[PDB]
Amino acid sequence: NSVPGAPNRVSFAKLREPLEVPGLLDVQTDSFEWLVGSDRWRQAAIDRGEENPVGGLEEVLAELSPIEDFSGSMSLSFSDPRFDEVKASVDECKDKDMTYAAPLFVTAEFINNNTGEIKSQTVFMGDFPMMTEKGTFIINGTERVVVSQLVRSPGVYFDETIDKSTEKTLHSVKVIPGRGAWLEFDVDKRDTVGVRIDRKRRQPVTVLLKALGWTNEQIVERFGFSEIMMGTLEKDTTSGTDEALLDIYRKLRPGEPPTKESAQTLLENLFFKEKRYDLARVGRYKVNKKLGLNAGKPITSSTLTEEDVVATIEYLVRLHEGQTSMTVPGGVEVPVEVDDIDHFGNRRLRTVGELIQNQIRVGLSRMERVVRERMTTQDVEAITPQTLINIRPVVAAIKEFFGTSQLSQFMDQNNPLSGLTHKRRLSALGPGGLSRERAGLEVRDVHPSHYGRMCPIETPEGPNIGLIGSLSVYARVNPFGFIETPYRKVENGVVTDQIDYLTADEEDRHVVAQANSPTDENGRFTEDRVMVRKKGGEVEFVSADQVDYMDVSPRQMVSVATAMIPFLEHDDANRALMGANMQRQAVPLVRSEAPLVGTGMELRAAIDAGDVVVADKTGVIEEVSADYITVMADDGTRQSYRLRKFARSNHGTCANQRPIVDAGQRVEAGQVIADGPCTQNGEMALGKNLLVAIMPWEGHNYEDAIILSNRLVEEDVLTSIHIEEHEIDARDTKLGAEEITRDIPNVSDEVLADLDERGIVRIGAEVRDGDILVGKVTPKGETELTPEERLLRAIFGEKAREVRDTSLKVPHGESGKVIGIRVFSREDDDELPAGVNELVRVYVAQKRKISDGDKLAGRHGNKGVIGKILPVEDMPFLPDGTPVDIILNTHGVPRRMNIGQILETHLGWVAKAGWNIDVAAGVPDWASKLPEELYSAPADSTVATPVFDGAQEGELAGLLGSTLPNRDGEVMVDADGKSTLFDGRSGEPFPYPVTVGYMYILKLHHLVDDKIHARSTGPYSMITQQPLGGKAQFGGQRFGEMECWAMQAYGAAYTLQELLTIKSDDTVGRVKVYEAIVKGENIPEPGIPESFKVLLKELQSLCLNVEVLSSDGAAIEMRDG
Amino acid sequence: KRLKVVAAFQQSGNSPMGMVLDAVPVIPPELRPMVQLDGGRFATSDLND
Amino acid sequence: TGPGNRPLKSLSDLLKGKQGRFRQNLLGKRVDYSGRSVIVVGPQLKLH
Repeated sequence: NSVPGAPNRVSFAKLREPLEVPGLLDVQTDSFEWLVGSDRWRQAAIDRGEENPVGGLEEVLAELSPIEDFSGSMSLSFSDPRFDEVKASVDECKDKDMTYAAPLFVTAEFINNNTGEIKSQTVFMGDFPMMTEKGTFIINGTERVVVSQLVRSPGVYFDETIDKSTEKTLHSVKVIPGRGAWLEFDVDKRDTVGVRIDRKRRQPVTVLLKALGWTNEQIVERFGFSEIMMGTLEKDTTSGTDEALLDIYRKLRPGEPPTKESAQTLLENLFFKEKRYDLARVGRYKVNKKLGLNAGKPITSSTLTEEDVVATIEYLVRLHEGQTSMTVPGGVEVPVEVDDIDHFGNRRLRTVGELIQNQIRVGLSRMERVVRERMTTQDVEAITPQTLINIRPVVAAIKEFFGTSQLSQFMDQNNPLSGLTHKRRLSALGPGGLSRERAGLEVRDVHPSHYGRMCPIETPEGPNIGLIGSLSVYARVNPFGFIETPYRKVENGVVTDQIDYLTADEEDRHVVAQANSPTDENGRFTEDRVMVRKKGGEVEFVSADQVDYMDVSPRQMVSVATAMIPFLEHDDANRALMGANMQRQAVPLVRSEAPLVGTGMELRAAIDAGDVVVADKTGVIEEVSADYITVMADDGTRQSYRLRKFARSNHGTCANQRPIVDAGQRVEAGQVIADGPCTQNGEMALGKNLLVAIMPWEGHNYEDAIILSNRLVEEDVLTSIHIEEHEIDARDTKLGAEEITRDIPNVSDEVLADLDERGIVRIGAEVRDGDILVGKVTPKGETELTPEERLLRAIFGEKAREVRDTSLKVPHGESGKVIGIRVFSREDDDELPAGVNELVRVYVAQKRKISDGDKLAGRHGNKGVIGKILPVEDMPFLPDGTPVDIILNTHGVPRRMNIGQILETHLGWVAKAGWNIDVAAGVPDWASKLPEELYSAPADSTVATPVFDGAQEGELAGLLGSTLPNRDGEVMVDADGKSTLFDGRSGEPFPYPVTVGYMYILKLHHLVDDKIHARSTGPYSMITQQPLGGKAQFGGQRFGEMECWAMQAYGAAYTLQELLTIKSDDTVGRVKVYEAIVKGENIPEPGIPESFKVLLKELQSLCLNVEVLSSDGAAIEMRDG
Repeated sequence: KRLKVVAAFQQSGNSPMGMVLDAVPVIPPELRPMVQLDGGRFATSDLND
Repeated sequence: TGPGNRPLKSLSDLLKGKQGRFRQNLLGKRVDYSGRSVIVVGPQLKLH
């Protein structure tokens, strides 16, 4: 409907959508355009209610604008950040391995106070990286994504605990700032309020109050409503103000001789100054809201004040007493309660813009330090802005962030959904965040405040469970970093059309209904009792008058990946989690096919992913080809679109685009014009629809295994193209220069048959394992040859050349066809790194078919590796003669509580059968709520089943009973969804009917070709002479401590001894064993492992006299050789 | 506790003087290698520093 | 610490921990003549 060119997919939804899905990539683009300060962000801020909006760069420059020295005679100011045009386009940056950045210029002004002469110049600050139109950064030619970080907002947090030694309640409060010291107050067993400034020892808070300029009378008249404060004041044992200030100085800074002004300056520096304490705008807002201070005033100050401290102490004492209300003098009454640090009103989100802003702030601080250092050394009357500003730290910090930070990750490019979910990810790990080990079973929980803000299903199932999540579909982000969700406001039981975006704090005050509540034509609730959510989650039933808000859609709590699972409510949470995670792992096939049964989140997901090509302005097609599309327009402007063809993604898959338009066709602005990798007609298509039979079969699908038909291999159904890139560079060495040529001193002549004149393979030449791709050679120097080798070379005439072959060869277990060669040379003015003279990259493409060991999966968490690929005549077939494509076991469905697939199976059949409800004698009772367009459909039609509002069980049964016959006029599947299958290899029909249907299955990126590895002898390590590890290094398999325990329990002494000695560490033993095996003798006895000698040397280097003693009592030397 | 430590030193033929060092042993170089990674970049074992 | 505010590795750090000398290189090693691969089900095989 909304999308101009969209395929017709009828839907089972019975509820109207008041609010459409927002832009799925706004979470990144909005943050970055706030950081830069683009015009559209300024307009949006003005239209939302503004005073003076400022970007991140403007904010950091304003907070750093006055740079004055101690004398106060000189100052430097920065202003007016401006961005020029981009250095190069995205394609050029990715091809040439550049960075997609734009120049940054800041006007710097120097003021000399004593003479009054001012200078101003435009200073170049460097090439600031720029986000593309799809939310990614091209850094060094690679696309990267900055992941939003979930952190705890600065502010005051109150906590309560129960002591197990006295059974009394103890309260505490912590003030957590950003870039500042920590201030904690607590109440202990002795009812003595104690403050711990920084991380020092406890001191009664009366001392701190007196040090702030208060007297005994002030404390008495201020805290006269309590008893613990009086008890603490009576036991202070410190009179006056100077004594308390000296005590605080002595406790805080031991070893420093105190004076009168030093302590006051220290306190001001710690708490009441902008230099070393900064309660940020978020922290200032949180403190003001919590304590009820400065209600109405704009957020200008960002430092703690004595009013805040005294309000915190009063709040703590009144909370301990039991009062549920408090009004600070000159303040607004606020409730008194403890705070939950996991509440989404206490957890904020640092987007990409805020992280980049923090890095820029660090760089500017370093630059300011350098500037202040240079100011006092140079001569006055000659200082200019450009001779003081070292821009290098700022760009260095930005580069360090983009290349070292954990939150800047490689983009996932298995399919468009992978990237789309990657950009919408909320991570709790990184600098300033939690660690996967120091996180208990408290933050890895689904808090009731995550409803509509964070998806409770989609999260990793490994060790990072609960620490990584995804944004909901309708979730937005507050300017302060909090997550908002939309709700429809209702009044007097009438649901209005006004949508308000509320955060967790605002949501807790109101009571929110459910989007599935039945409403009349105007909005009046037909039923009195309504299901709602109260403050602490609290799912309850209330009357229709108490409700004041309603959800917008039934799927407000689910993310994009979780919203593409049909019949989600019929699947358990674990299986839905697995289904989403595996749906993110599908690989693109050579030909794509949209699912017969979907959820409707396929057009929007594919369009917002960006891998599809979308027309910009309405017009007509002029020229359509396999690699370019030309579009005319009513305005009179031609748009040319270049299509990516066989381009390697970050993970090796093939990402090529194909047009779906014809010459002369008239398109509209926004219409899809060319499909992407996993895209058919603009819809996401991650897998294939296959005929599935649910039955055991001879044990070949035993324990989650899968049986496939051979038709899939023959017809290239589950076939994928994988592209690998091999790069080699000829640098300059100390012994000489490295030359790329087809010389290769010691080889045969047929190896060099596929190499051209310049020593590189030819395009289209098939390469096997070990074949030479690029012929390189390096200087060798003078080496003493063996006499036998010299005699052999003299006999055969092959002169020994002082060059060593270092050609680029295809890795073990790899093959394919060469499709592309990219050559960079320094003599042609190519920006190669220092020392490198030549560089060459070769792309090898391979078509992989489905095979035993490959992992297939579904959208309902049902995964499995293929254990058998039967011939077509061995598969069970319908009485019509149609063989089934896949056989799934029965024993795995009921115990995993993911029967939604079964429902999908049934629906799938109807989708690829057509149906016609017999409306004779009125509409059937079971079809009362079906839309009028679902009463009849043709064959191969596609249907939509939204997540929590779709087809029901009764409708499914009715549609199973109402399907139309095949070409022979007979029905193959009865009303129960079962068919009478025949045995392929026997001919007798199976005694009982079997469930058959169509299921949409996905080919996951876990292939045996990337898993199989074996080794007999290869590279070893340096310090300890043990084999390396990993398939990419031809390494060995680790025989850990558990395997040693198993061997010891078995009693196999010799197997364990040989495994430890002569397969890992016995340097002489390895070669002796190889020689004995080759020549056929017995395996010799093991020696001494090298690791033991390394351990002995490491012990001796610690001044430990470790010595091995023989039976006599002497010392055995370890210097054999 | 003091008797435990003192009798530990008394039973063995060693002397407490070994707790104060006059010479520092240095590990063989191959256990703290200085290797040349491909491309000319070198590597250290953090013991050289 | 060295570059990147990473504390340097001493001899005690060599000898201690799960990644130390003993546990990582003496009680368990990497071996030759070993491979690794995905497992499927063969129902026609014998128990041996």
